[PDB]
Amino acid sequence: MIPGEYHVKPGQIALNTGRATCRVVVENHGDRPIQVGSHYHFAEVNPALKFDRQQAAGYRLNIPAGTAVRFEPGQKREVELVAFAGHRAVFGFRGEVMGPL
Amino acid sequence: SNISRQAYADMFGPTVGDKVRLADTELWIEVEDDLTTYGEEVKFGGGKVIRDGMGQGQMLAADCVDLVLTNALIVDHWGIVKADIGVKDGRIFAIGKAGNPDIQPNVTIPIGAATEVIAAEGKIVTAGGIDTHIHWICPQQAEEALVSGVTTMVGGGTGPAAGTHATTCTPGPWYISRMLQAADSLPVNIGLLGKGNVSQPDALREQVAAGVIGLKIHEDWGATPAAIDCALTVADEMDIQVALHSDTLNESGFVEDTLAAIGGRTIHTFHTEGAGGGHAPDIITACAHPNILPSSTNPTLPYTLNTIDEHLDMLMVCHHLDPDIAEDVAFAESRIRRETIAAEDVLHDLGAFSLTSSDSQAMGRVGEVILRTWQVAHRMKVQRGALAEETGDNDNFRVKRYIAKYTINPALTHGIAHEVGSIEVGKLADLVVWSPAFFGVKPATVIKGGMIAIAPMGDINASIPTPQPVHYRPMFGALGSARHHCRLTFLSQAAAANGVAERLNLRSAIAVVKGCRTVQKADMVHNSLQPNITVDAQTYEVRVDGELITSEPADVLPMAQRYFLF
Amino acid sequence: SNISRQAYADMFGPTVGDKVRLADTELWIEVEDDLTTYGEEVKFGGGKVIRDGMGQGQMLAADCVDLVLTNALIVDHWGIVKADIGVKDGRIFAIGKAGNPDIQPNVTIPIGAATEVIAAEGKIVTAGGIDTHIHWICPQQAEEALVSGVTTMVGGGTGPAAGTHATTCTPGPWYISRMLQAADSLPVNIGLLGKGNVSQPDALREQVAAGVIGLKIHEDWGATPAAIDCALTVADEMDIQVALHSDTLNESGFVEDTLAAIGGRTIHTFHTEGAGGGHAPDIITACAHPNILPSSTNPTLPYTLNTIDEHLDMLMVCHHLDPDIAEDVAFAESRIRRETIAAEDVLHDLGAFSLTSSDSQAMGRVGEVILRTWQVAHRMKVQRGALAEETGDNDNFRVKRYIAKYTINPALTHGIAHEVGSIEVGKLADLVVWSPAFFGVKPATVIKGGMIAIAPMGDINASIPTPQPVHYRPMFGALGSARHHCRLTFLSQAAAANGVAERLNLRSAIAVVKGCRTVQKADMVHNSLQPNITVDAQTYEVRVDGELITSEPADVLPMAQRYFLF
Amino acid sequence: SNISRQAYADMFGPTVGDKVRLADTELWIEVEDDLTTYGEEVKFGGGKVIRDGMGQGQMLAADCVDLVLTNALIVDHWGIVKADIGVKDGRIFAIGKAGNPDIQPNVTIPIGAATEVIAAEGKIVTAGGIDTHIHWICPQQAEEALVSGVTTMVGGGTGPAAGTHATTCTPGPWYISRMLQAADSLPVNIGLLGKGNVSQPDALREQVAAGVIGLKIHEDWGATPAAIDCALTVADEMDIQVALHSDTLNESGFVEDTLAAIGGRTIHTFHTEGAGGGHAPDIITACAHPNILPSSTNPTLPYTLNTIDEHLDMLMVCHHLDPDIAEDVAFAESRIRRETIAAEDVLHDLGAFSLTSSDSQAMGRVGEVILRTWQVAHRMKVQRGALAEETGDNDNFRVKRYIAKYTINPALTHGIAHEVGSIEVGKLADLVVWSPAFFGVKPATVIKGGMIAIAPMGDINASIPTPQPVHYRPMFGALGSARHHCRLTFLSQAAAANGVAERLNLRSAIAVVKGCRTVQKADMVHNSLQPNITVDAQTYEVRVDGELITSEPADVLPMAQRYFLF
Amino acid sequence: MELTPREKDKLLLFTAALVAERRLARGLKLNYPESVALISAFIMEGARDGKSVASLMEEGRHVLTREQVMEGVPEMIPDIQVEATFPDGSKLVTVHNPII
Amino acid sequence: MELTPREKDKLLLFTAALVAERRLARGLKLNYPESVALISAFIMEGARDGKSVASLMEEGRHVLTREQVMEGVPEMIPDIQVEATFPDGSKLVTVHNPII
Ligand code: NI
Ligand code: NI
Ligand code: NI
Ligand code: NI
Ligand code: NI
Ligand code: NI
Repeated sequence: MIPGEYHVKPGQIALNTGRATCRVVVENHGDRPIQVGSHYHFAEVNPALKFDRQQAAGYRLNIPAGTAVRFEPGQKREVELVAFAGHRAVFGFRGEVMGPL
Repeated sequence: SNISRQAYADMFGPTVGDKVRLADTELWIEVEDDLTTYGEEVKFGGGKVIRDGMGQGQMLAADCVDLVLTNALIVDHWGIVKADIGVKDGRIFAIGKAGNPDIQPNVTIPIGAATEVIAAEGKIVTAGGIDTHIHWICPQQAEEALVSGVTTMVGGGTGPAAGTHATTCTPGPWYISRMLQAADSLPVNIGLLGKGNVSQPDALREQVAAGVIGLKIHEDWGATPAAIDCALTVADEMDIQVALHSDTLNESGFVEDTLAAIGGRTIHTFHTEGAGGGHAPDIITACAHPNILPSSTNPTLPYTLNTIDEHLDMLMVCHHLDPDIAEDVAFAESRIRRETIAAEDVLHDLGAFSLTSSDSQAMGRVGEVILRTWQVAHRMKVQRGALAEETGDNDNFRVKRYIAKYTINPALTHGIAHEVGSIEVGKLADLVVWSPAFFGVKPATVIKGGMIAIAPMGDINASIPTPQPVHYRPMFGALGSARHHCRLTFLSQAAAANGVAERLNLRSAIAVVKGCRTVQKADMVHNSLQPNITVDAQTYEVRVDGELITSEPADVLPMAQRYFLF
Repeated sequence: SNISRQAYADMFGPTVGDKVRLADTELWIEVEDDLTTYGEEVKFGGGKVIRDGMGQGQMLAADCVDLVLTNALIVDHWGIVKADIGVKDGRIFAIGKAGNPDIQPNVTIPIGAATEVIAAEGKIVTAGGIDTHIHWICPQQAEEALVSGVTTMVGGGTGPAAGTHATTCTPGPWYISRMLQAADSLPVNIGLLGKGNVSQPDALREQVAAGVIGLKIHEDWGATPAAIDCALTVADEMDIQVALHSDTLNESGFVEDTLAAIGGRTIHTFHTEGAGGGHAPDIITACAHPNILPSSTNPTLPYTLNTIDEHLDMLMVCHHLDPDIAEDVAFAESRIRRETIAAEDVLHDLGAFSLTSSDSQAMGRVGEVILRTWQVAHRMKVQRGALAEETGDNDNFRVKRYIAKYTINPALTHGIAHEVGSIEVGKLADLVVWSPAFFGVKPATVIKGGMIAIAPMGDINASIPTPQPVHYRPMFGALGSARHHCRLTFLSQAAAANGVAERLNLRSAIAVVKGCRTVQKADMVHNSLQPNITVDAQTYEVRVDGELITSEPADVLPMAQRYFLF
Repeated sequence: SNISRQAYADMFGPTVGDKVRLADTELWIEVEDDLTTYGEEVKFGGGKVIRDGMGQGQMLAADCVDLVLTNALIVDHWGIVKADIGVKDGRIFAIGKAGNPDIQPNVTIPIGAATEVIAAEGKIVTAGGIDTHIHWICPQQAEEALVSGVTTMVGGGTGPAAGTHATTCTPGPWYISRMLQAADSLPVNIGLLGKGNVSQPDALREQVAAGVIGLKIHEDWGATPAAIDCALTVADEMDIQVALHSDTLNESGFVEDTLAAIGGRTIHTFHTEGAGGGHAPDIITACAHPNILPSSTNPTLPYTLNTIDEHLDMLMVCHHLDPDIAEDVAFAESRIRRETIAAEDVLHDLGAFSLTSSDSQAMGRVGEVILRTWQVAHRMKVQRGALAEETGDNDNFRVKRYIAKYTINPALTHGIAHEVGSIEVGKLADLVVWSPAFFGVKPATVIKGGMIAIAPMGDINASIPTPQPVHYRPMFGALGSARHHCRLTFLSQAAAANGVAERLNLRSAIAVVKGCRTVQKADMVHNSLQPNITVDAQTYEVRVDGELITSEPADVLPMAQRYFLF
Repeated sequence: MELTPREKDKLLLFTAALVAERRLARGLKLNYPESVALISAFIMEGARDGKSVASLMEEGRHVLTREQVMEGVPEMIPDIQVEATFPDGSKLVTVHNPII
Repeated sequence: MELTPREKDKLLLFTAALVAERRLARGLKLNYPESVALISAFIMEGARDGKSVASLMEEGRHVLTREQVMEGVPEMIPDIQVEATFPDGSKLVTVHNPII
């Protein structure tokens, strides 16, 4: 007996189902580490990250909500992105969009 | 993108089909539904979801909630569901999916710059409890009840005076006025009960016009058929509730004479089992009637090995009887009966008794209404197995039946369910957050009208709020003018109409009771049974349809020695 | 129908001719009269008298009392009597026989639906004490005094500042205004004293108009003949009292020069024995004069084996004297004298000293005014036997003489006896209930203006209010707006006329002082003696009509180690 | 007439040229000047100076001060001087020479009948501290800060909710209104910060109009260039301050991208060293800029042997990282750096960091702002010797540089220096009295707006206020309506103009913030250095003009085990 | 620990009993509050051990005798009452005439 | 003594540990608040002795074992945190999984 214990049903949960996805190769050209959250507008990340920004427009990382991907200096990796939903309106970040799309 | 169910439960709390043990009991709840969109859960913290342009939007304050409880596991009479909860203007705004409609799908709870966050992943959220049998013996009872998860207290008294030690009565306009003024200082919603024992209706109307929301008829002030009839006549005129502690002595008549005096009118029978008071030995038969809303007080819940021993020597001090006189021992064996105490637990499990309450410091424990309710549910699961209404391999229905006893059913009985008693849209945001290991025992956060009122808090000078000693301390929702905005004083319709709040310069928000006369046993959520119950005058055996109703006393209970320092 | 006197006393408390020991002292009181009709006593509880149609009537709230104290044994300056006490609208309504005129004879206190009950059978009830020598060093003194049975505190100060540590002075309009505002938060009635030491009358009139009810002349601010004359001239104009701590140093003159400056005008001499301050060595001779109202402060009461030792090292820390310098040792032997300390006890027994008081945290103990008053009465009974005024085999007269010292006499001295100071019809219901075993030490209930303000209270979560730990906790009469309705702030006539209460937004009930200038030694209840007293300048021996007045120091006292944890 | 300097210092406190050790540190202050006339010092007590016609005059209340602090040794940014201090109408009236102009020369502080006295001979008097990094996690933080010598608290929060545990944000009009109402109950001056993280300016203007005096930009709500630009644009319009906790993750850009987004506008950078949050590893370079007002939070002050060990396991619990995952260990070595923690101490000594603050219960200790400031000054004196600005054989300049960090500099940064922050004429009389042996650790008296608010106080029932146990207890300046008169709630200009105080029925005195946008690094008293600072991206070494800036960790500190029970 | 008000209140009772235990060990005759605290604390520890309410109602009468207390102390204590968490939850123990 | 609120608060923790120490001495299996108080008080005394934070983070895992506590108590305590005045001022000690 463990007080408040869970009995979790075994298996897996599929995340962000039925949404458009794409893969991009990213390289950190900076000299300091960069970490990006699950819901950040990927096209507006730190300019030291080099990738096809046009392909990333309107996308975020396809990872569990509240997790992150870390890029050490000089590190290169392929990430999977998922399209934003709702109104598909982007406000904030580096102020590059500030409206629909 | 996929995540294992074990890793998911650790990050966001359980989802559909996962089960959780309630504290150290044998009760298991199963998540029935989950209102999220997997992958779109909101989480707050460094590098998390709730951030500008992400899980937090650009809306003005009017268009977003003031507070979001993220990833809560709700346990209420209507369901056991995983959802975000939104609070706006001190009230429950929505149960659903929180976030930013600009980038997220299916958002029903908008989060903006004006939104505060409570992280409820891995926690259980319930409505605040409602105790309707308070003796106002001392003001310290309010903090004790609040720490236990009770946010509304209905009762009567003037302090540690003989009348209040025995009865839930605030006698007369002067004391009613003073207690309504004192109520502004306490961090719980309050309604008062007047002294119902009089055979002149104008002496009752005066008390209701002064502000009481009900009248207590207590045998210590003479629970005679004339006084009962008088109080019910006034209650029918003024839409207030009557609470009854009947004639144990059978001085004026037997239980059938009291029931005839009631004449089918709505009434709340306190401590219906009878140890707390009432026609000996058969007041328990009142639960068969459609107009009776029956409650238990808590020392008899559940039946244990030490129950009688404490009760036989409790009555001997309360009434100063002494074991030397034979007629006082015959009186001791008159209110205290193993047979009705053991039957009461089963009648709760079947839904024949509808409410639980304390009887605070007057044969009852103010901080134990919730804890004892769950100990009865545990002992009934162990002895009786699954309820007939139970679906699945879980105790969801038994849990819904028992939570209703200290939340929605006391609210319906006292005409305050339009304001409190459940997690439903438009109701006051009185919410309790529990870690599953401490469910029903020691809450993580107590919210009063949208502000945290009390919580466990560690060393004030520490670098974080978690270092020892951790003990319950009042928060901003319990302070001065913020407290006034976050609590309610309930008044009768007559008192509200007559400007009692303005005359007494009451500072708190005011609410009015209504619907006290139309509520019946069939309206008691999950607890509407009207059994064909009898009590043998000689042996005291309780039977339902000729079948003996009994239970075994516990030697050890959960929610006890594992948790408390003394 | 007959009952034995022993069984009667156990059920209803003692009656005419029965005697009761006060705590663990050698003082015995005898019940002088009983206002009941035997067989018609009111008793509350299960199956008892106070019930609908029986001991409780059908009257509306306007026609019955709000609170009845049943079967009380009253001890007050006017008698030691058994009676019921009725309270209505926060004031004493009647001393008499309670019940229902419909079925009972000789009822003068009607009990109805609007009446609360306090069971006083077997208890002693007294008025609340009045301490007139408070230094407002900290607000915690109010709860300490209230727990001891003191319900009115008159004094001065601004907190723990040098001026207040030494003197009962609230200096100037700004601090007077702030302290009147702070007074709303304290559960005792309060009146403030201003700084009386100035030779320009307008600087005094300003303070009285701001709200003080008196002026303290203290030697630490210069107790010169010009300042004394100035303060008394203003007091005569504005009907306020002057309290005096005279020139110990004899810098401006000797005791006869101070008495000439007073010029027969009414004045309250604080700590008249002189250890607390005053012309060395003969300030005690002031009690011979008709215009002087003399009080004692409490560390010299009664004279004990440890009195000097604590006092000789008390003065050495208070004034930072040090035992190495001979001129400071000559100053130590100047305020501290075995001869005047021993004489003071006898002068209290003879009625030459009229009041007792604390001198709170400034050579006095705030929670010990009452306890030390009774210890002096006990030590005087033991040493001197019966008083000349004593009738019967009891100490009733000595008890009436001593209770007056901390109840009615301070009230008359400060012009507040129209509101408080005794159990008399129309006065504020500030009452203290005592079990005889704890009389003068630890009260059972303290009532402020008709509401219980503080009481011993057991475990909040317990099934009854009696389980351990039992300790004093504030009740509803001490909370917020109910506290404001149940306490008084006393103002001068000038301040009340000028709208000080409205300007400062004072929330409590207001009362005005009057009759400060016309009170004289002959008005001191049971304590009006003007002895022909002399003090030898060399030996310090006190003589009355040439006879040496002395007493022996106690090695052990009652009301001490049997009762206190430390 | 002559007196030895040793006897003079014992009677009146030190004078010109005498030195005093601060607590158990190696810091010595030297009295620079003394405003008295030798022989004319005012002293209060039995037979002393402040008496009618002597040191006390005949003036009316309008012509004398309400309170005099006699013979104080003032330590403030402008000097270390011996003087009397006069307080009138809750404000500082004069620093000078007190007494009676009728008989004494050079009197600038008149003492009359309306004057109270605080004896400050042998004590150090300072302004009350100002902590600008408060997380309103619980109300108990106010008493803890007040006891430590902090009288103004600026911060944000709603109680123990996830948002407040992480950030100093009071989100939205509803919570801002409730917290302003709760602020009336606390005995400190308060200003609130709103949630600054939004890219729509109207969502910020709404919060400022509701009453906040600043906006916090925190990375946990997304510290992006768009949100920073938005908050600064609104701050420039509404004359409020912005506080920044920058993007540690470098998610949106590096430190140079954040600095470009700021665009030379005024901003307060919290925990500029970076352990408390900010661009890893180089947020510390922000102190080079003229528009940046940089503060430290306190767990990194000073650098000690246990600093890292507590910090490495502090971040692991705060963000739930765990030492098993390599990417979380790389994140742990990202905010926690020996190199920047050691450099921060030196940058304080050089005046490159201008303020100290707590970060209360959110990587900071609310009762330790003052104590840790002095421990850094001590460790810097020990390691670095005398400052280049130092004159004489004393540490006067280092003391002035460090006291400014928690008094005047936070006041200038937050636009409240017209009301508080220093001992200057016209400012609110928030003063702290210290015995030199307990300087910076345990104050003797804390004065709020002219009334003592909290102080150590001995046994309430004792004959004097000094007997054990002595512990801090609230005084009259912390009670009800007197508290309201003695504290300030700061509002924005927009909120004051819109009648927020009248709408919310705020009871305390109100003050308005101004001058938030025009303050720059050059305005920071004694702490205006803009060093040419660099941080090596690989090794984290801090250099100023290519020279390594480092310090050694302490194994033992003063103001620690000699003073505290735990 | 998440101490509730009632748990903190019982710490006060435990501390008062420590004062009494030390004085009884010195050979002093105990006074009224010392005697109440000592007997009450004994009962709370008996509940923690898992003794029954009926056993403690009897055992509580044998903690102190008339020879170990001051004159009049037995008559000042007609009963002692205390609640504690037994294995089966909170219960009230009433000890009648505890000092004989 | 001039006790601050934080010093008085730590007296409560010390007293709760005295309750637990006496029960452990009787041979009882400790519950949740008793276990937290006992381990926390040990850490405060280690700080007073002048032990390092790193030493106490390890030593705190050896005060109580799974056999000395009630069923489920180790799982109810994933960590214990307490601050105390070390020779170098206040520091936080976090003990991970203290009961094994
Ligand atoms: Ni009842
Ligand atoms: Ni009841
Ligand atoms: Ni005096
Ligand atoms: Ni005095
Ligand atoms: Ni931060
Ligand atoms: Ni912070």
